Amino acid sequence: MPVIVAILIAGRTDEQKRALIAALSETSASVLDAPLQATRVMIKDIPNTDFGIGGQTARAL
Amino acid sequence: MPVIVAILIAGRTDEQKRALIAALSETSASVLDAPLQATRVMIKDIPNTDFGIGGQTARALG
Amino acid sequence: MPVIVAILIAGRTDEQKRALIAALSETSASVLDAPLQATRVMIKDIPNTDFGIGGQTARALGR
Amino acid sequence: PTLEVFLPAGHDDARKAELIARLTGATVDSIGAPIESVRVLLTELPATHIGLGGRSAA
Amino acid sequence: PTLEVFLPAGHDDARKAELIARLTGATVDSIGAPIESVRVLLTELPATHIGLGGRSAADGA
Amino acid sequence: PTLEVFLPAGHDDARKAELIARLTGATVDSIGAPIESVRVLLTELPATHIGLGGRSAA
Repeated sequence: MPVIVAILIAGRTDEQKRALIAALSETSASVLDAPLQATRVMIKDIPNTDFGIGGQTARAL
Repeated sequence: MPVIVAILIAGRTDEQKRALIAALSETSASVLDAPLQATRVMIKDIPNTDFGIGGQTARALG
Repeated sequence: MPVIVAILIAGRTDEQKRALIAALSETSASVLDAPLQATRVMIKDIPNTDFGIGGQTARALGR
Repeated sequence: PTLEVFLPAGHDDARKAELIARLTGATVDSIGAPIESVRVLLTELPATHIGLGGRSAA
Repeated sequence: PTLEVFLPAGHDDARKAELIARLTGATVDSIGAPIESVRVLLTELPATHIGLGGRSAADGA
Repeated sequence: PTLEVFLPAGHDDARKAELIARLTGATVDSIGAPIESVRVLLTELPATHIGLGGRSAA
């Protein structure tokens, strides 16, 4: 622990995803005083047609 | 890997919950050939007021 | 299907939760041409100390 | 409010936009949340990833 | 009961069908759930979406 | 971004506020999302609900 599920609108680079995995894991370990090795991050991409805010899709913006 | 979130209606006993963690882990490890020691199970208990079956809450008994 | 997880800041009444569960199930069934009896809705109540928007807790933002 | 909706693949973009609009409306009407706080995440699954009663939807 | 199962990609349909079947049974036998009430939702993740101890599975964590 | 953080129960409110702020900063630092779009949901779990390698945390 912790296990972090991170849901992102599709389109980020593989490099951005790797950076996000590194940063969320090290930050969780640092704040919680917990071992880094046990952390888990799982990224889910979601298309802009599949994400809504205020009833409008991210594609509609 | 793998990571399993098990969403349950509140009410199962601690021993049912331990049995579930065990049974779900061994199964995933066996099917996927995944190492047992890496499999994560996380139980989220849901009160009957928060669980909908067919549009009716579990407390309404539908 | 569908299965809907609804994350809500804690504090809603039981009647409000029934209304939400009914409304989301009936809306999902009609739009997706699925049987109503197969729908599932799971509400996750999250305290205002455990939810953040832009790095600030819901409590700090006045709920 | 954040809704994660697990649904099968096969719906076109217009149908997903209707579902997001109508689930958002259903949320505002039923609990009074301001519309701008309602977020809908559609999680589309292939039929091979959907288990109902121990059987795969495929 | 509803199970979201996060898996790395690379497992075939037949393996996924066995997982859905065998997780459903392990749930019926563990907590006494009526079998038509067990939902299993499989989320397949690419290696670039999986972090173990702050490292991406794509880098071979 | 919507981050769901599963963590053992029992952290005090101060630690939770620090975690929420710091994970939000980490997300902005990594992917540059508009910070107001970063939502963090802490999901606290009792030790009897945490399975690691087939064994409960309890």
